[PDB]
Amino acid sequence: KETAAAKFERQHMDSSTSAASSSNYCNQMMKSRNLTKDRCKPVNGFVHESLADVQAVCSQKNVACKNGQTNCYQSYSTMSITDCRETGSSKYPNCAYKTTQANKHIIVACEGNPYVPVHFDASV
Ligand SMILES: [Cl-]
Ligand SMILES: [Cl-]
Ligand SMILES: [Cl-]
Repeated sequence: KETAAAKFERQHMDSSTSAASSSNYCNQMMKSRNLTKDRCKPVNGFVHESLADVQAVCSQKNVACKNGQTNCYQSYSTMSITDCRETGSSKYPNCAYKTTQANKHIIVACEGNPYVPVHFDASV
């Protein structure tokens, strides 16, 4: 099985680009990361920062998670992100996504040792 940390990296990290340049970014990335394999994952965001910067959020502002747990952290600064969301049209296996690029703070749940991001909570 994939570890939680590895899964977070595969689904959410894209340090290779500074921002999504095309409206087709999500369609390509969702496919490349194998997120459209058995179904179309409906929502998924990509962070365009280095892995080290994202991991460093686990030592930033501690906040409650939407679930009430307290292992969530919000980034002190805004980061480049791309939100991918399935369009009302979209039908597996013809996955189609809307790409929305933005700069905002991210909120992640961290766990383990080393203590790293394992889940996204939100972005703001
Ligand atoms: Cl790992
Ligand atoms: Cl994979
Ligand atoms: Cl997400």
